[PDB]
Amino acid sequence: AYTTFSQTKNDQLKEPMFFGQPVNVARYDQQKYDIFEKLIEKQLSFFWRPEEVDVSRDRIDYQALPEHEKHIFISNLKYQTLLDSIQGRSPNVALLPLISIPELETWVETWAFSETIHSRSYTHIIRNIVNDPSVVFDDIVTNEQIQKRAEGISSYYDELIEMTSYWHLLGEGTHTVNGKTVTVSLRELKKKLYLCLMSVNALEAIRFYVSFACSFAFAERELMEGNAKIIRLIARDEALHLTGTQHMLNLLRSGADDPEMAEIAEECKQECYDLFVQAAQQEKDWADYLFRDGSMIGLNKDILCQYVEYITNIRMQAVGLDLPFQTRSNPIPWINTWLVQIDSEVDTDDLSNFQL
Amino acid sequence: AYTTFSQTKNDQLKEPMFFGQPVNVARYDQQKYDIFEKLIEKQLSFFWRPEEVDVSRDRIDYQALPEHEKHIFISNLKYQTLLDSIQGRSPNVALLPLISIPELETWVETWAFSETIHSRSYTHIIRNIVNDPSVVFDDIVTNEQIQKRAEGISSYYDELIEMTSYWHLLGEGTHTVNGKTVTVSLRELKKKLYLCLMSVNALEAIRFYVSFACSFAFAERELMEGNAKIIRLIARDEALHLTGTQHMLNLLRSGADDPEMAEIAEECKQECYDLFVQAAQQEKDWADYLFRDGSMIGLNKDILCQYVEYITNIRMQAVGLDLPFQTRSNPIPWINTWLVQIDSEVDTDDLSNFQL
Amino acid sequence: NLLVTKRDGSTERINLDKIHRVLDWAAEGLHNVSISQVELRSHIQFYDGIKTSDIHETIIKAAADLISRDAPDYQYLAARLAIFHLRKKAYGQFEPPALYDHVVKMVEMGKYDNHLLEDYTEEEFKQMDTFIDHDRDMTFSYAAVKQLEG
Ligand SMILES: Nc1ncnc2c1ncn2[C@H]1C[C@H](O)[C@@H](COP(=O)(O)OP(=O)(O)OP(=O)(O)O)O1
Repeated sequence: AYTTFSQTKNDQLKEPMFFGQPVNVARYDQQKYDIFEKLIEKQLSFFWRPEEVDVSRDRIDYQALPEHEKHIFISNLKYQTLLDSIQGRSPNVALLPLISIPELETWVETWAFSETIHSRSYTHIIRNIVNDPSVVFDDIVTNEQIQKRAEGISSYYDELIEMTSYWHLLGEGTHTVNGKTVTVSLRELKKKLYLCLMSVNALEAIRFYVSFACSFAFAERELMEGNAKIIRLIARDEALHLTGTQHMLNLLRSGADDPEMAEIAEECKQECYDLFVQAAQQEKDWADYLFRDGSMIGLNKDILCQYVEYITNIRMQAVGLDLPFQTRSNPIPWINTWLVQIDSEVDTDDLSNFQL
Repeated sequence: AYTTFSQTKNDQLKEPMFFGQPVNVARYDQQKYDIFEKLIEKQLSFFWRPEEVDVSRDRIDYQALPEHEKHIFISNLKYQTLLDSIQGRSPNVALLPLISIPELETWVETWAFSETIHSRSYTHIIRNIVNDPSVVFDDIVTNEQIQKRAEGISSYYDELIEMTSYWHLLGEGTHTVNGKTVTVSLRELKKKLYLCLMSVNALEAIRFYVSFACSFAFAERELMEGNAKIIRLIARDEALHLTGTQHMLNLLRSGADDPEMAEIAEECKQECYDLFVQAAQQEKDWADYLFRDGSMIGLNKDILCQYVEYITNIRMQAVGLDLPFQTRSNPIPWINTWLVQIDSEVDTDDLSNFQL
Repeated sequence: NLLVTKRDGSTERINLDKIHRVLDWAAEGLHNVSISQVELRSHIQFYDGIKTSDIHETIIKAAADLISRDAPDYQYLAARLAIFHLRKKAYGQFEPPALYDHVVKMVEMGKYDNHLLEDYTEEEFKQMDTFIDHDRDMTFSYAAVKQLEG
C-alpha cells in the first residue's frame, strides 16, 4: 500500500507526521513543523569530511597506550562504529515508509546520511591507529558484549519494519497467512513506532554521549589529538539527531499531530521508562568491562557510571519521564567543552560648615 | 526476514550485491566493487548548497520571457521537480532492503541524499521566479502530462518493494492470505530489481538529460543565469547516478555477482529494450506539449526530439541493448559546454664547402 | 508581440519558424552540423521592428564561426546561406531572371558594357542561358562566396 509518489493531491500541511499519505511532491516553501526544516539547514552546514582531519600523530599516541588503556580506547571505538552502522540505515528503512510529510522525509534521509559519514570517519581513524583494520571490524561481530547491544538495536527497528510491511500488504484488520492468523491494527503499529523512537533517542542521547566521555577523556590528556577532533564533530551532528527525535515524541505524546497517539503514549509511558532504565543500566555494565584490566586518569568505572545517571535524567525529563536516578551535578564538567594620579582640590568654605 | 543488523559474521567481500545478507558492520577499508566506493568519495566532493546560487536576476528574466516561453520553462521545471522527488525516496526504500554489501549500501543512501538536495534547489528556484510557489507545486500533481511519467516511475519501484516485503515476511514458496495464493520466488524478485534499475537508468540518463537541454537552452540566451547554474550542478551529480546504475546492471547481466542473474537478464533483454523505447518515446511527446504554444531560438519540437534519440542510443548501448534509433551526429553540441632574437653567427668554412 | 520588417518593406509579427526553415535547408545533406547551434550562437537580438535582411545577415556570420576542424561542413552551410541572401538583393528572389532580360536591364542602368548587345543577339543570349547552371552556386564555400559578395 506504499507508493513512491501518491497520485492523490493531499495537503502536506494537514497530513500527520506518520501513517499519513506517502509524500508525493518535495516542496520546502512551507512546513507544518518548522522544527524539522531548521534541523536540515543546520545539519547541512555542519557537513564535514573525515579526511580533512589530521589523525597522523594518533598512530604513535595509541601504540603508547598500555594494553589496558588501549583496551578502553579500541573497545569504546568498536561500540561507536556499531552504533552508527545501524544509524546508517535503520532511519530511512523504518522511518521512510511511514513519513507523510516532506520536511520530515528529507530530515530523516539527511539524518541517516550524516550517520554514514560517521561510519566513514571511524574507518578512517582505525586504519591510522592499527596495522590491520580487519582485526577490529571482525570483532564487532563476534564480541559478545557488542552482541547484547547489536541485537537489541536491530530488534526494535526490525519489529517496526515488519508491521509496516503488513500495514501496506494487508492493512487494518485481522488477516491470515498460511493458516496462521495475523492481526494488523494501526493502533499497535503506532506503539512500535513510538517505542522505537524512544530507543533511538536514548541511543543518540545517552548511549553515544557515554562513549564521548571516554573519547574526549584522552583529549584532556593531549592524547589522540586527531580522534578527538573527529569524535567532536560527530557530537555536534549527534545533537541535532537526538533533538529531532525528542520533538517527534512530544508532538505524539501531546496529541498534537495525532489525537490517538497521545493516548497510546500514555499506555507505553511505563514501558518507555523501563526502556531508558534498561539502556542506562547497560551503559554501566559495559564500563565495568571497559576497565576489566585497568583504569586511566580521568575515567573511572565509578566516575563514568556517575555520568550515565546524570545525563539519563536530563534526556528522560526531556521526553517526559520520571527521573530514575538521583539528582546530581555534572561529574565531568570538562565534557561540556566538547559539546560546544589624582586631583588636588582645596575648599575651605565647603568643609567649614562641618562641625567637629 | 530483514534486520538492520545481521548477527551472523558473514564475509562482506563474498556476499552478492543484492538478496545477500543485511549489512551489519559499516567498514570501508575494503570493497568487493571499488566502483561504488569511488562514487561516494566523488559524490561527497560535489556537495553543493542550492542557496549559494544567486538566483535573483532570474525573477526579471522570467517576466520578460514570451508567454509561450514561460510555458517551456515552468513546464520543464515541474517535471524535473517531480522526478527528483521520486528518486529522493525510492532509492533507500527499494534498495536498502536488498543491499547486502557496504560499498553499495552507503552509495544508495548518499545517492538518494543528493537527490533531496536537488528537490531543495527547485524549491529555491521557484520562489525566486514566481510570486506564489503553491501555484506550481499544486500543478505537478493535477497536471495531465506530468502524471503519466510519475505514475510510470511509481509502478516499478512499488512493484519491487511489494515483493521485497513478501520475500522477508513469507520467503520463497506459495502462501495464502485470506483465501489468496501468493507465489514468492527469488527468481521473479530479481527481475523486478533488474527491470527497476533499467527504469532508474533511463530516467537519470535520458529523461533528465532531455530536460537539461531546455534548461541550458535559456543559458545560451544569457537568460535565467541563476537557474542554469543550479541545473548545471545537478547535472554533474546526476552523471554519478546513471553511472552507478549501469555498473550494477552489467555486473548482474554478466553473471559476475550472481550467476542466475545473467540468465534472468537475458530473458528480460527484450522487455528491457521496450522499456527504453517506451521512455525514449514519451520524451518526444512531451517535447510536442512543451512547444505547443511555440518555439525558442535554437530549440524546438523537431530539434529536441532529435537529441532524445541521440542520447538514447548511447545510454542503451552502455547497458547492452540494441540501438532503437538511427545513428546520428549530436544535434546540440552546445550541451557539452554545460556538461563539463636574430642570430648573427657567421662561418666561412662551413659555407665554403657549398658549390654554386 | 514583436514585429519584423520584410525585404519588400512589409511588416509582420515575428516568427521563429522562418529562421528554422531557412537554417534547416542549408543544413540539408550536412553532418556534425546542428541547427540550434547557429541560432543560439547568433544571440540574435530581436527588437520591435527588425529588418528581415539584418536577421539573415546575423545568422550567416554565426554559422560562419562554427566552421571548425571537428565540424567543417559548416563552411558549406554558411555559403548556402550567403548565396540565398545575395539572390535577394540581386533579383529579389532565389530563382534568377533570364540571361537576356538581366543584361538588358543592367545595360540601361550602366552596369554592363553596351557592347554586349552589339556583339550578341537576343536569340543567342537565350542560347547561352542554357549553359548557365545557377545550381553551381552551392559548390562554393563561405570563404569563396564571401569574397564574391564583397
Ligand atoms: N516574420 C519573421 N520573423 C522572424 N524571422 C523572419 C521572419 N520572416 C523572415 N525571417 C527570417 C528568415 C530568414 O532567415 C531571414 C531572411 O528572410 P528572407 O527570406 O531573406 O526575406 P523575406 O522575408 O522577404 O522572404 P521570405 O518571405 O521567404 O522569408 O529572416
